[PDB]
Amino acid sequence: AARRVGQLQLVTHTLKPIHPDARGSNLHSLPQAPGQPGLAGSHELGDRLVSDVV
DNA sequence: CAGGTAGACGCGGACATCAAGCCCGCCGTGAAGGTGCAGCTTCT
Repeated sequence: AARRVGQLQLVTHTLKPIHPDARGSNLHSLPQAPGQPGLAGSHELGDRLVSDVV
């Protein structure tokens, strides 16, 4: 199991929905809060979220 | 080559009730997955 690798424990970056045969980069970095009033995303100002793993 | 002016077209009252609306059987399947390693193969 320690020999078996592949995990990354993502938060907001899964390259695999975009044409799954694609060996790209996946990130675990939730973005900064937008300073502009109005729009919002990323599920980031409350109600803590689970972490994907690819 | 022409063909009218005027004025007005009613009120009332009512428009049904009864009873029931089926049963049977079934509903396609085939193809739409990636990653990692062991071993083979081909070439030098």
